[PDB]
Amino acid sequence: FQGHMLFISATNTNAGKTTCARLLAQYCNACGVKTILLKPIETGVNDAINHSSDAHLFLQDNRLLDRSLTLKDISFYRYHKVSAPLIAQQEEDPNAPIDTDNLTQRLHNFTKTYDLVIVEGAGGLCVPITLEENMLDFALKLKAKMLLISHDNLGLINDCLLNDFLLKSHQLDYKIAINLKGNNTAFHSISLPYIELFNTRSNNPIVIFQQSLKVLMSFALKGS
Amino acid sequence: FQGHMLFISATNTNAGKTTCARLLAQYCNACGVKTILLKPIETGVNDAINHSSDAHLFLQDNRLLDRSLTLKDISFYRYHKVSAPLIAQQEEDPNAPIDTDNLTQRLHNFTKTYDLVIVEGAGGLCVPITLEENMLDFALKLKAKMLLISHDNLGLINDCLLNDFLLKSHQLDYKIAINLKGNNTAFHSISLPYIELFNTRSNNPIVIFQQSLKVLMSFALKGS
Ligand SMILES: Nc1nc2c(ncn2[C@@H]2O[C@H](COP(=O)(O)OP(=O)(O)O)[C@@H](O)[C@H]2O)c(=O)[nH]1
Ligand SMILES: Nc1nc2c(ncn2[C@@H]2O[C@H](COP(=O)(O)OP(=O)(O)O)[C@@H](O)[C@H]2O)c(=O)[nH]1
Ligand SMILES: NCCCCCCCC(=O)O
Ligand SMILES: NCCCCCCCC(=O)O
Ligand SMILES: [Mg+2]
Ligand SMILES: [Mg+2]
Ligand SMILES: [Mg+2]
Ligand SMILES: [Mg+2]
Repeated sequence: FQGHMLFISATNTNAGKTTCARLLAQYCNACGVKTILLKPIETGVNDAINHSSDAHLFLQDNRLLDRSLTLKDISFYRYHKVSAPLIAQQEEDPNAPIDTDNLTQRLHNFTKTYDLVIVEGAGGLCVPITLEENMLDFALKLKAKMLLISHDNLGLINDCLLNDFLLKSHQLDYKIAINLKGNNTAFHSISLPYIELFNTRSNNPIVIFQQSLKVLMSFALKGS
Repeated sequence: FQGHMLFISATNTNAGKTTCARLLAQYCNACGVKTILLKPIETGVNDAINHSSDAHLFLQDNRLLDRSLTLKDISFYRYHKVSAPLIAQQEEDPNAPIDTDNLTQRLHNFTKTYDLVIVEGAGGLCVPITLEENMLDFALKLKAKMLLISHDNLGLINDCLLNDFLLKSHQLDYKIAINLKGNNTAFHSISLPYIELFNTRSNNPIVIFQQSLKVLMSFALKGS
């Protein structure tokens, strides 16, 4: 096949998509699985003044494989407003609705030259891109596998299970992984006992990202 | 009919269930709609030392209608652990799984003496109570209407829409209402433009709690 494609979404913004994407791509690359990081849509950015956006961090990592990459090669719709993409686009660029057909082509083009194409979304699954499409719709159009990153705090059970319900209702392969931050041991006392129970009772277990680099690489590359 | 029953859930813990429940019950009572507040299950509490739990706040309000009420009349499963109820119960009271049949009877008994029985859950909809039942399952067994309180911050679109998807997939009447806190005007700039669009395109609109006391009272009391 051409390269595999893995969409990275989350319970919400700030959960750890970028952090986990970079860790996974680094592991894959170290294993000989040539992996690019893409951030097709990004809000809340000012590229004239700030070079620490998700796309900029991705670009730094990506240039270890291709010096010629520039920001515009890996991120295509970028907005100042710290909001959902649909709103940002309507306010800042009212004449150019985000074109997910175009994005699909651009993202798939990287499957020629990479073993794995990692595509970070923005926010969570139900975040609107156009009037008709959210992040999950975009992932579905891409025919990507899904990795959904959860936060590690009180409330994660609800947030993971809401996403499980939405994902299991659609036609895609997915994993939910908790981004367990350093210094958090309340997680193991408070939330892990339920994850444990859930996993004994579910065909598709919720995993801890930091325990799961190998498993998630296997997941991303499996099958067609 | 006997009194109506309104379950109050949320996007997650700390969104504003208790705050909004109390405001709604106060408005209803002021309108002549005799309304009780119940918190059947509560975690993270130590009643020997602290009298500011949700049930305690409810009790204060409720005693304006019935001096004889005590905490045990309005809250039935109470745990120290700051966790989902299932986990708290398994750790603190392993021989007594939460009995939702019992709770259903106790809550419905109040429909004899009140026009409206408000039942606050714990956390969000997918929070586990028993191995087989979550908060939404409990609301379904109760045959209550649902009011789902959202937070007012960046990310609310995703959280509201995840809940919309789950709720619209089940057989109950529901409203989603944003708890818009004082001093937040970023909401109107950042999130409201999407709520506006969503409402033009949906049969069941997302409302702002503080704008909606009358509407939500009408909702709670409508029909059988
Ligand atoms: N202290 C700490 N911060 C983290 C960790 N993982 C992510 N973060 C921080 O959390 C914030 C959000 O992470 P990010 O990966 O950008 O999340 P995204 O918005 O979902 O892509 C950033 O400031 C990260 O540096 C961690 O393990 N420890
Ligand atoms: N400053 C401020 N705090 C609020 C408001 N609404 C709720 N809170 C606080 O948010 C916290 C969580 O609210 P609560 O109603 O208990 O949420 P629940 O856990 O969903 O029942 C409490 O400390 C409240 O006092 C508000 O409008 N302004
Ligand atoms: N204030 C006590 C709140 C208990 C919240 C339980 C949240 C469980 C989860 O969804 O992870
Ligand atoms: N860091 C830019 C993050 C943009 C997050 C958009 C969240 C929209 C919502 O679900 O309310
Ligand atoms: Mg971010
Ligand atoms: Mg990110
Ligand atoms: Mg609370
Ligand atoms: Mg509460």
